[PDB]
Amino acid sequence: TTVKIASDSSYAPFEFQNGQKKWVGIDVDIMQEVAKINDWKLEMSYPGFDAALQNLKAGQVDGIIAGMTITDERKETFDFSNPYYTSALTIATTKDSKLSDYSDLKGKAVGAKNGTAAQTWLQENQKKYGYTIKTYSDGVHMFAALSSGNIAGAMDEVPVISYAMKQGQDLAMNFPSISLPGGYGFAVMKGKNSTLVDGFNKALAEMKSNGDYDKILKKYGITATKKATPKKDVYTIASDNSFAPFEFQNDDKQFTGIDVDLLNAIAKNQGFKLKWNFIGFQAAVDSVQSGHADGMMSGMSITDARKQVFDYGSPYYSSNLTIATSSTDDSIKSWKDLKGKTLGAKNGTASFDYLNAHAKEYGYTVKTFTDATTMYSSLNNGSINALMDDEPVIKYAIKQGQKFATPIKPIPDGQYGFAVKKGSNPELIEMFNNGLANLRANGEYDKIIDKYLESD
Repeated sequence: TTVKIASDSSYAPFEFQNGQKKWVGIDVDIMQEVAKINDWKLEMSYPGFDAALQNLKAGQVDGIIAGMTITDERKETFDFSNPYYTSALTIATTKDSKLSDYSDLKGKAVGAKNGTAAQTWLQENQKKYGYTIKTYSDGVHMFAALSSGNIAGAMDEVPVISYAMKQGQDLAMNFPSISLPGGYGFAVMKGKNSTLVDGFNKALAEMKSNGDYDKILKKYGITATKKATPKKDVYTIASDNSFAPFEFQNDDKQFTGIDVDLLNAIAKNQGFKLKWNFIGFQAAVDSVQSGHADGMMSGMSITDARKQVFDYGSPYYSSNLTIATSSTDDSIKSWKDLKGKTLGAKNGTASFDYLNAHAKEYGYTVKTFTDATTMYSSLNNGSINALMDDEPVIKYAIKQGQKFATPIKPIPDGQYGFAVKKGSNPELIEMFNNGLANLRANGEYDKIIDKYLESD
């Protein structure tokens, strides 16, 4: 009635021998607590990963925990637990390196261990960035090459590097990381030993819930962050082709905006990779709905009707309607100051509808515009006294230099949200909510917003 689990023979920080020749690590500690939480007698063995798979298949072993990536190919043969760890790739450098971006590697030599994801990734992105790829047989040889200056960076797993820095090696992680899809899991033979998987999953949740998980990671130099687990290599994001300031093209004709900058920033923080398609709001809707785009970021209002077919992340922008006046007009300082004035609004908008519904109230006149430019030209030349529009459009127009002012407190009009097709791509909603939370705390969020809407 022993639970026999096999693992790799040397893989720090997941399983390895310390100064006592004692077996220790993240996998080791996690498996041992799971056993205790389940009142299991644990019998670990360390033959090595390939041998572990062979022993599992022969039934000589009950299960495996050895930094095993969960993959659909492997689900043909194994059953996995939930991911217990989500690793990532990045570039390690000596502490005194000034390189911080993958562009910096142009002309440089980069190392990776032979036969690894790090190797593959380097190849897939070599044409882009223009580096040389040196490959190595093990980490010892790779890092000796980093230390001696013969490569300028070395690509490996964040956990492996984080641990080496904890030990006291001359190493740094200045680059972004790339999450590895799938995550690591505990595995049993397919259709067998289900109660082990369920016992692993239930225990794992407790350890996440009671802080014992984070303490184990802290032990090996890893500061547990909220990170979703990617399932694909890259996710496609559709969006509108021109809705400044959220998605639009600047004069170099490259796309930019709050939506672009924020979502890219969210993904960088989570280690996901995104591909944008600025096809148009309705085109984005249909593409997500038809299963040809993974999600959309396109200044989209969150509504109950859309909730019938989309899933939304946490709200990321409070969409407001506000009045624009001439920045030299001292006569409009409140709604009550609008009596005798004519105000412009675009046809068929909420601005339009709101102005109409209060026009009799406050004694102003509403001029309908069909072209946004002719509206703003009319405020500029004084043919109208004021306009109403979405708050961020007016602020961006002001930051771009239009001589406008907003004297009156705005009108709330819903919230923008990131969307996926309902029930699709749940890890993408996760990565949006996690990343958004983090960028709100360090201030990247406000920094992106002020980039487009803060003036003087």
